[PDB]
Amino acid sequence: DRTRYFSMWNQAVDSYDPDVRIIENHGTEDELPNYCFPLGGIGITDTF
Amino acid sequence: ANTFLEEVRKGNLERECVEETCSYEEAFEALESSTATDVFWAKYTACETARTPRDKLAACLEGNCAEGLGTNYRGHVNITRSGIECQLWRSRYPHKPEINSTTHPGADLQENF
Ligand SMILES: [Ca+2]
Ligand SMILES: [Ca+2]
Ligand SMILES: [Ca+2]
Ligand SMILES: [Ca+2]
Ligand SMILES: [Ca+2]
Ligand SMILES: [Ca+2]
Repeated sequence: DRTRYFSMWNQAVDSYDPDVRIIENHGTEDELPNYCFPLGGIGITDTF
Repeated sequence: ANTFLEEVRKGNLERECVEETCSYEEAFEALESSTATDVFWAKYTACETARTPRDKLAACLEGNCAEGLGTNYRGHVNITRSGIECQLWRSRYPHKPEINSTTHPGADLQENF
């Protein structure tokens, strides 16, 4: 076998990433808005 | 008023109700000293013609000059145009003023200024 690594004669094959030679593009699921809020919880505030 | 995110920063009476058309609320908020608040209001009102430019409003805050008909003047001159002594506005000597301190308390009626 050649996948496995033996750390005595540096026996370790060199292979690329199969997802970088060929870019299977599909977009990205973003149906929901990903919001970011204030740190306190309310921003603007008045007086009453 | 503008620069919406101003209400989260600390503020400047001069960076809200001077260099900008402001709410008396932000004015009220920044002033609280309601006596001087009325003073600043009186200013704004009289300075209605001194809204622009900025240094004009600064001078209208100084108050040494009378604006228009003289509603804003706050100096120390208490003499008539011809050197006659000015009668006390509140006092009835020698005339009982229908228009006096009670009717116009917001003008800061001094001794005889
Ligand atoms: Ca503003
Ligand atoms: Ca404002
Ligand atoms: Ca600004
Ligand atoms: Ca405010
Ligand atoms: Ca403010
Ligand atoms: Ca300024």
